[PDB]
Amino acid sequence: RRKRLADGLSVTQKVFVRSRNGGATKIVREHYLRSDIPCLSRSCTKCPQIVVPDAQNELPKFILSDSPLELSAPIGKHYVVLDTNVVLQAIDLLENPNCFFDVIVPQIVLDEVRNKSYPVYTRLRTLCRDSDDHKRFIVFHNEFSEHTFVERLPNETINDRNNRAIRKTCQWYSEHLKPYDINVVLVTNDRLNREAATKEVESNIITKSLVQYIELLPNADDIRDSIPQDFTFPEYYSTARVMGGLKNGVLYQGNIQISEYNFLEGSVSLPRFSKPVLIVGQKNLNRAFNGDQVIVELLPQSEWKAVISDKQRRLLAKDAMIAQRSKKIQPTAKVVYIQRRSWRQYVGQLAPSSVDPQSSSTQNVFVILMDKCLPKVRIRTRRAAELLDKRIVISIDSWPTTHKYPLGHFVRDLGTIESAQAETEALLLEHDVEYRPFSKKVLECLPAEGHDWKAPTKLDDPEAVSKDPLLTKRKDLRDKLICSIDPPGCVDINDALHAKKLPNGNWEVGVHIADVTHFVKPGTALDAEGAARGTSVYLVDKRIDMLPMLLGTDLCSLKPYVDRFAFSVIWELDDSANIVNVNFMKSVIRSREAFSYEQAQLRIDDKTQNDELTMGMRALLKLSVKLKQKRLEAGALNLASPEVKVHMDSETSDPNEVEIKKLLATNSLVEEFMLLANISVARKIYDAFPQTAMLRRHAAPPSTNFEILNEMLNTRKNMSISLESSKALADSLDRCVDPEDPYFNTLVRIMSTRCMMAAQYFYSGAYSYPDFRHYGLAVDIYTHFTSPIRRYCDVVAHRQLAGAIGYEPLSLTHRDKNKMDMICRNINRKHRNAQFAGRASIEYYVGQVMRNNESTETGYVIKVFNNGIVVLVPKFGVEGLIRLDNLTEDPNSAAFDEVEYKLTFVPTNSDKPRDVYVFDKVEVQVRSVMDPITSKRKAELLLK
Amino acid sequence: IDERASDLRMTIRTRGRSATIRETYEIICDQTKSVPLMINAKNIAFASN
Amino acid sequence: MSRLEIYSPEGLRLDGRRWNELRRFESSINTHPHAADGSSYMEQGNNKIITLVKGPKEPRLKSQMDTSKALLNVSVNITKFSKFERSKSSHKNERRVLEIQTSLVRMFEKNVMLNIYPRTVIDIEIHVLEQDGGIMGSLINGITLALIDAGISMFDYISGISVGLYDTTPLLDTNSLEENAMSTVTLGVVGKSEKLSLLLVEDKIPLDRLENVLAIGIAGAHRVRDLMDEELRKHAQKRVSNAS
Amino acid sequence: QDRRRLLGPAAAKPMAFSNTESEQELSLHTGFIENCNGSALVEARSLGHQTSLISAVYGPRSIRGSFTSQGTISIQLKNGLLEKYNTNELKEVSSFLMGIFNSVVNLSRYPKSGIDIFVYLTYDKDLTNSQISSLIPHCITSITLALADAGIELVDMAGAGEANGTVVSFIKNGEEIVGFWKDDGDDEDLLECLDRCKEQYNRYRDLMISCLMNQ
RNA sequence: CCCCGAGAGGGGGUUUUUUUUUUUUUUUUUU
Ligand SMILES: [Zn+2]
Repeated sequence: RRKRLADGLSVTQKVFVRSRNGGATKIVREHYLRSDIPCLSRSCTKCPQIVVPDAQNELPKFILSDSPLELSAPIGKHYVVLDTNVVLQAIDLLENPNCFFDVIVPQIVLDEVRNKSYPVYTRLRTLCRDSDDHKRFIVFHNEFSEHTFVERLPNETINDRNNRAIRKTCQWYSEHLKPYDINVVLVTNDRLNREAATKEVESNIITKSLVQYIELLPNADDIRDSIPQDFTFPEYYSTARVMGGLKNGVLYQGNIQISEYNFLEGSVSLPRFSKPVLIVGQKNLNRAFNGDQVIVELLPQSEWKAVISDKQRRLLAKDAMIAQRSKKIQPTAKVVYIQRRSWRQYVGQLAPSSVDPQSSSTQNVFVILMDKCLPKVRIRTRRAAELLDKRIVISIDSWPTTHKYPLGHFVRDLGTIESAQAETEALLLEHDVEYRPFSKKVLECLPAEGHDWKAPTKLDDPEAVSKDPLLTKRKDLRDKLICSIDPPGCVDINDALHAKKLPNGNWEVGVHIADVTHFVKPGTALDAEGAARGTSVYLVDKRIDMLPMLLGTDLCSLKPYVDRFAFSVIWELDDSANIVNVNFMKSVIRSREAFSYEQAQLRIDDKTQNDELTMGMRALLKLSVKLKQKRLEAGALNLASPEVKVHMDSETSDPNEVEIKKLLATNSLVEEFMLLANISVARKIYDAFPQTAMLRRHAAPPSTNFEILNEMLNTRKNMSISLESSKALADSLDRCVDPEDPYFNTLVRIMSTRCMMAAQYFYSGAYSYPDFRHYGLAVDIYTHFTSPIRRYCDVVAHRQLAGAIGYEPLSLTHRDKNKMDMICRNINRKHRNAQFAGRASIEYYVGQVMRNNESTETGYVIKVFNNGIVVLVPKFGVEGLIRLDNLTEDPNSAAFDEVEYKLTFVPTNSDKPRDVYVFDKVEVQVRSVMDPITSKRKAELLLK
Repeated sequence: IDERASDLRMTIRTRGRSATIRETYEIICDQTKSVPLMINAKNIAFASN
Repeated sequence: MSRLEIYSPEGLRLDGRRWNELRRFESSINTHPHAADGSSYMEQGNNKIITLVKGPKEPRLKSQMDTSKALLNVSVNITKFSKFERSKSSHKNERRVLEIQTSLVRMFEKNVMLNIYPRTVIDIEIHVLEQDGGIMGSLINGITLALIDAGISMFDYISGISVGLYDTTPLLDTNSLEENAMSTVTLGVVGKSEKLSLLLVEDKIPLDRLENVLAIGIAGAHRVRDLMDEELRKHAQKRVSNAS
Repeated sequence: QDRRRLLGPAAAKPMAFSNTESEQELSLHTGFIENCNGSALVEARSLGHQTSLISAVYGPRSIRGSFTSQGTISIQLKNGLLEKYNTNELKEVSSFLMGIFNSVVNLSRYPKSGIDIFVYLTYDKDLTNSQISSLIPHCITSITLALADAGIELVDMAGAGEANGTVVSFIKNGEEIVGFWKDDGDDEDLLECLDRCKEQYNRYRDLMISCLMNQ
């Protein structure tokens, strides 16, 4: 039945059955039918009179424009109501800035999308949440509204009821918006809806099939390319089958690896099996991508490479485990279900081979994805000539058994190839880097003052204390002589240093870090986006900030000549740089001068200035040398990878010069005190919060990583790396130097860096104390704290330190072991994506420098194989591959000795047998050429 | 125990990481065959009060 | 981490209610006249509770007899079919249940005038037929109604309510889904007053949010008192009309 | 595990084994338990099932709970060494037995007194290489023997019989019925069961009297 | 203080045994 309440509210019974672990549970929840559900339209003049405020006393905003996109009659002005299917298929088109401006998303739709896809639902909610003056999405709770709520008719499927529910919403919207002359358009691909309208017994409704609706828009030609779309693969199993298979030990799930060297062979990592199960064949891979979580079924033993009942399959499984131990034959399997696709928006370019210039109508073409481990996709398009030489974004729709290739439809036009705009943009979004400007909800969390924000003159002022009651805990260090040593064009300053000599002979060192925590608060959208990005990526081209410009370049940035809030760490240490005591405190400072690394070094060098500031700068340098020396004695590592800096001519936007950044003594000055700051903070926050302390560890490198390096060293150069301890590894790496070539030591260092374990963030409750060890720094504990503006990890550390000293209680989100695990796993992924995008940015610009230039540069052989060699050019910092065919003449006469890593061959321009060992300095002609298949600017090198 | 009982390890998933519970072998007693209990007959005492 | 919209940006909950609205609260008096001196059948949401008041009467054992006051006993029977998943074991001797029974007794010992019924016993039997969040608050309302039906003197009403705290937001009258997704506070309010007979917090709550949560609960409990009082006068009035 | 018993380690699992009309004779003994007022030993062997049960009567003893013109009787069945039955099933037979002996025991002779009758299902072997129905007539025989051995007044020697899941207890030379029990069985087989059980009732009664006299 | 006789009589104010524990959905620093 249905009961009417006092508020005009109704209530009914929503009952459904959910199957869990082979169980049947009857779930019953009560369903309240309201009468105060807003249409959320600017035109409406009735709803604002019946609307009520939210828990936070805030009435919802009517956002749907009073003058939407006007279309040719009889559509006129109109709102768009979406179906469940059109959302799941064309979410990319729903995010396109050039279409779908005013859209109504029914509750029943939002619910179905949430259950069918988690991710798409989030993207749809973001469109609703993120609405501006360009795009406007709402959620009309039709199930909760008594006016629109429909109930299942006798003998009616749930799919037809839901379609009738959406159709009822459109009718309600249509009748409700009649006085405002705004029609509603139902975008749906469903067959069922039309029959109910063809009769048109009760009311009229304008419905267009997704494709049919697009053909009614002014910009139909610009958005038609975004419309989602004996050979036969074996059908995937039904869902019930795989769930029972996993439970009965018949089927097994894991992540599949597909190498670019072989697309016809995959391997899955299974917990029950020691060695990864191979998957041989194209039917056996079954339309699986690299990184996909797949469910595999073990093939018969006769299918093994170098059954009926479930009992025999478990016996086959045991025989498979035995065969893996014997290492004679290795078990194979076939994927029969795809648990979780690794699919994401994909960047590629149209293949000129599959597009006919003579064709004027719609034609099928192929797009070559930038991922070399991925197949090509079929695309339906009419603008095949306009997308010919451009980086395009495409999204897959389906890959069925009866099609040799996956089918995809275009999403966006990034730009032309080898252009700074298109290549940088493609570079970022391929490494999952959000570069879009901060939304309005984000920018609203910023101070109301704006750029004219200022730290209070008096820290006891009634007004200032009234607004900030924590200001009394704020220390005053504006009398100190603070200076910042950062690169030339650095506007986002994180760290600031000072030094005084205490009357007791000891030194007072203070490291001051930007007080980002004071501006970004947990829960806000600003903090949300900050955590999402994890870190700001650094390119030669641009600079994608983690926080808004107003905050990171000014308010938080420790700029000179201005009063800025900061989290300060002050030490009292002797002349031998030994810490006597350490204090943490939130303070307010004023930077005396923002030096550059070259500018700071010259000031010290001159002897020109006796000023109290410069005298302090010299003192800091003296401490740093002592501090660095202690670390080296302790067992600190000294790895190296000084990447090149793409010089840009003032005269020409295009890059022409590639130089190298030199490490000045001021770089060692800043580095030593930043490390000192991070260490002291790490010790303090862990002492205060032993279970949720944001820390950073570095695993010790396995012996297997250096066994190959020591193999090449002991064979060719007759040397070795100890690996017994970090100090032992450092000492042996240090003596690893050739007198005939000084760069040999640098080459070994930059090569022994590749075999180091990746450092990761974590929380102190996830590991034990001995696991806090940082191998590369030889410290028992460590954390990131000095760069709040460009690292969210520091922000967490700042909040934890503030709670550690008693300045302000630590937020619950930083004391939840579960929430901390999510933060760490995110910033770890964002960190990797940051460096990879950064290195890719260097790769593009350097590749553009050598675009139309050939020069004999110095090269070093780092990898020796039978198919060719790999040489590294330190001048450009680019590794190149010289194939055997282009390496020498007569490939059948060349020989490769794995024992000596020697490759003997007869050069093309000669006839004398030359033996090319490893680590050899060779002359190499550089040349760049974009591959016609991968569209990636590679550097073809020819030795001499 | 059965030579090769089909029942092997049972996979249990955590929050991201995976683990496998060790295969439990079902021990079965013989319907007929039996061995006598090895009692230290030198130690068997009898009660009196 | 909840994938469901516990509190949507539209200010709507999973069941449709807003932040501040009680759940259908339907009371029923004199439901079991041949089984008890006083009886009440409570329906607060999907919650279904039978409450029986037997007494004041002679104690079954003279050993357990007070010559200055009546003996008040409460036994809560949470049936094995109260929740979607049937519980295999009984809850009769469960520590959680013993605490509930004890709690209820300690509540009404200071409300029921036991002093005017010396050398007697008041037995309160409760049967929970269905459970869906806020069962403690519903237990309080059931006893208060049943006791009044039995004509047993008491100083005032005792209304029970539960309030959840999802993030910052406070949710009145939470159900099973909401209780599983957030910390809740159970409040017993005496009459129209600000005085609490029962304050129950079993999960973590920030110290700053607790006062506001109490404020919401007290206001909501006052509405429960009004509904109980309303239905009681209605039942009274009809009886008076028909009897007189 | 339990703080009142020694049940051993919890990880231990019980040993489970694997694979690689007919005339009835019974033995009767009374008064071998000095601990109580009356006791009986009833052993029966037939086909692929033998049973050895012991009965013990404690009373008439004091009753705390209430005043009584007549006596009060309680019967409890206990599981024996190996064979086991559901507690519910043992309670059900106990109730069925209480009804029977409340028709036989001269309760009027024992005011404010309690007669507690215990029947131990000591050894019930099932050799077939609701089974409780075949044990019921032997229980009644044991309780009757024990009560008579105790010196508790009986209106008549109550005995019983079992036939195809049907159990019926007789008194007064089989003229009347003091209890009727039926599980499973067939349809319209009442008359056949009554005759077969009365034959067992007569045989049991003769052996009981022979035991109460000669022994 | 309480009940029954018209006058210092009588009758009542309320004691003792029974049965175990779970619990909800590629290092490092500044950028
Ligand atoms: Zn409206």
